[PDB]
Amino acid sequence: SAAAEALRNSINIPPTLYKNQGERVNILVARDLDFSDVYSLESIPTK
Amino acid sequence: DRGSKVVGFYQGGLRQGQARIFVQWSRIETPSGVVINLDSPGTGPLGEAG
Amino acid sequence: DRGSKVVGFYQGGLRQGQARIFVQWSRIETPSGVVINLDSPGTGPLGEAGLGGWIDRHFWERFGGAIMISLIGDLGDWASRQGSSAAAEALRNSINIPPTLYKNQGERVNILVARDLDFSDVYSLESIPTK
Amino acid sequence: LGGWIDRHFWERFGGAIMISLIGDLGDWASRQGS
Amino acid sequence: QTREANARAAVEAAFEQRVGAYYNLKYMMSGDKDIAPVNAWDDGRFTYFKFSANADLPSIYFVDAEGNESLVPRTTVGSSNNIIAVHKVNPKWMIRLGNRALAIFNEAYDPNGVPNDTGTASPAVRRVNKGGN
Amino acid sequence: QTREANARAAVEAAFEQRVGAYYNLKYMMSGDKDIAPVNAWDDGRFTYFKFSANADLPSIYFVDAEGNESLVPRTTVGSSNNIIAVHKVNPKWMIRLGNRALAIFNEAYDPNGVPNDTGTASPAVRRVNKGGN
Amino acid sequence: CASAPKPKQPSDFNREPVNKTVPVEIQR
Amino acid sequence: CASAPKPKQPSDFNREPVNKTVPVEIQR
Amino acid sequence: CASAPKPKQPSDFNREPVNKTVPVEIQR
Repeated sequence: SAAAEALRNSINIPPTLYKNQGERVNILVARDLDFSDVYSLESIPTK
Repeated sequence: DRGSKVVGFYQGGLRQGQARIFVQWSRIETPSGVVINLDSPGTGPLGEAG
Repeated sequence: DRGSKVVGFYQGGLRQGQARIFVQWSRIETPSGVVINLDSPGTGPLGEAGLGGWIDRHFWERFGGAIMISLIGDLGDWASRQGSSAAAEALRNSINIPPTLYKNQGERVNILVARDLDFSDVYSLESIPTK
Repeated sequence: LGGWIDRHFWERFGGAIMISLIGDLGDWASRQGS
Repeated sequence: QTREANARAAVEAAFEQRVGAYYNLKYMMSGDKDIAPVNAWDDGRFTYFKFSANADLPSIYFVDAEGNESLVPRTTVGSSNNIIAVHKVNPKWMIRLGNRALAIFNEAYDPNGVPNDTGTASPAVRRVNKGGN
Repeated sequence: QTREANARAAVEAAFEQRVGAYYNLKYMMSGDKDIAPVNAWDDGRFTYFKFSANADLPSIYFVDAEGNESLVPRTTVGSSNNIIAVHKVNPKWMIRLGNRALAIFNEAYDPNGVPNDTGTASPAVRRVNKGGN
Repeated sequence: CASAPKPKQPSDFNREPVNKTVPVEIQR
Repeated sequence: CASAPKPKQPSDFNREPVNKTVPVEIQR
Repeated sequence: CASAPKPKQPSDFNREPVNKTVPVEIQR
């Protein structure tokens, strides 16, 4: 059958996702992030 | 900081029945020059995977 | 302590007939900085294995191609007869779509501890002097 | 241990039942052309 | 080493000392009285259910504001293991053994409770951060 | 080794100072009041929800102008870990625990707030770039 | 069309005090 | 035809102050 | 038939100055 042939040859077309710009997302931190080499803390003298 | 730029990537496309793509964020860059390699999953606003 | 952040993960997705996903909780961090690797099964509020929520079985994605193919074929036959298989291929190709589980934020879950957790190196007890 | 058993009757048979019924209904409509 | 053994002795003494606790006894039950405790009370931190010697020890569940039951951690105390301490104070509980069920009600529920500033089950003992780091 | 210990001591002193701060207390709630905090405030930098000793600590979510909830980072503070401090000042908040929900409203929202010129949670501690480079 | 049953719910009619005498662990 | 349910939306009728008292953390 | 939706277009009714006050970074 021609119709069954066309379906068999074009039925598996994976979908496409569209996400607009400017939308809010998260990042779930997967590992411990160590910031000990690039910052240090100091007290600000009063006045 | 705020305004730090995160860079990530996706690949592989979707399958039938899937409505979310897996995004891996790779590196963030603080506005003062601090780069850290966070290879973390990118989720939705409420933690949905992908 | 209360408010300790437990972090876990799932993978593999559901199969047909399943309504719960296996979640493994991997590590817990106490508000005071104590960190212990508990590799435990995640359960529901009464200890039933897996996290379960609302299931999307994708009925239309699985069956609508076959249904529409049959309806188009039948309507075409009606029109052609009024002058005076593709459906099986669509079903074969789109029938095996695994379900998707949705679980809302803020729901209660349990962690059933699978191994003995030892806290002898991070805590000690001292008596509080009276008065 | 034993308890209550969900045999998943609909998840197992509803696809076949529904496909058969829709095929039969389409056939009936196509017969009703005249 | 000497101060450690002294600390342990003092800690045991303070755990046993048991001063300054208030007790709620306004607990009521309805259901299958065959699986019922002989006594229920709480000290503000834990809830205790005493069962007699000839009674099977049941399973006890946390009932929330909407009716849903959930697990609560459990300790079995008393000289003859006749007391079940659940680690929570709650207005409603559910006792289940087989196909029998019993509802326990806290008729004097205190939403505030008493804060746990020490890290232990007693105000006279403190949990301190040994691990340093 | 010595000047670093001095700097550490000064930094802890400055964090524990917590001076010259202004507190907003105009918070309202509406919903499932059984999971409500006993107190909620903010100091222009973080928002604090204080819960009683017997209350389960719920999940707290960030609500935007359209009503969509989103995760907000959290830290649990207080002597008895009774205070949930979220790292944002917002007009509306969402509290969830199981199938209960409570909405917290900030009735004195300041769209400006206090700028974070120092890189820490305190105006008396400066975050400096050790890494140089 | 069929879902798993629920456990027995206790009747809410015969509500009575648990404590008919004060426990002795309270030292009374 | 069906989508995943939202979580419970709280009712906006019983709106009341959170703070019946002043926290001691404010030093008040 | 169906195409990807566009992001929300802002209204053009409530047009007003951004700068109610001169920024301080202008040193003014």
